[PDB]
Amino acid sequence: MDPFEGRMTFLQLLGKLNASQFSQIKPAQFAIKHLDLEEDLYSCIWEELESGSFNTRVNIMYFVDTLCEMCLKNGLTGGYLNMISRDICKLVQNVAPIGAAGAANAPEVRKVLQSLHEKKVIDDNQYKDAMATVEAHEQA
Repeated sequence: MDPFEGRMTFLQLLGKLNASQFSQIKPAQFAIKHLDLEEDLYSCIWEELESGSFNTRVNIMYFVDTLCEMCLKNGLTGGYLNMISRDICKLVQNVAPIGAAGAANAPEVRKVLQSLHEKKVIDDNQYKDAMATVEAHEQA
């Protein structure tokens, strides 16, 4: 499968996401099956974040959690895991920005951050930084 078909199919799968973990499984399996396209596919995730509603952004945050869990179940250590770890505070800024959406999404982003932290995708400093971002954006 070439990068273009990979992106096209993955974007369609991302369109299926909802709050349920059940909806996040198939896009996660695809992303992993085509790890060779990780850069393309990771950019698909950010494309959907940038143009998505706050509801869509939150569901992508859940998907990111599901993706990381499945990566770990597959015995992977880098790839998506390193990209998500590096970008964790950016992810928080997108899903829970300054203003009222930060308050509306704070508990849901906290749940994901705790999950990523417990599974050692993010370290203590990152978790502390990301949690402080959520608090700042909940309060203002």
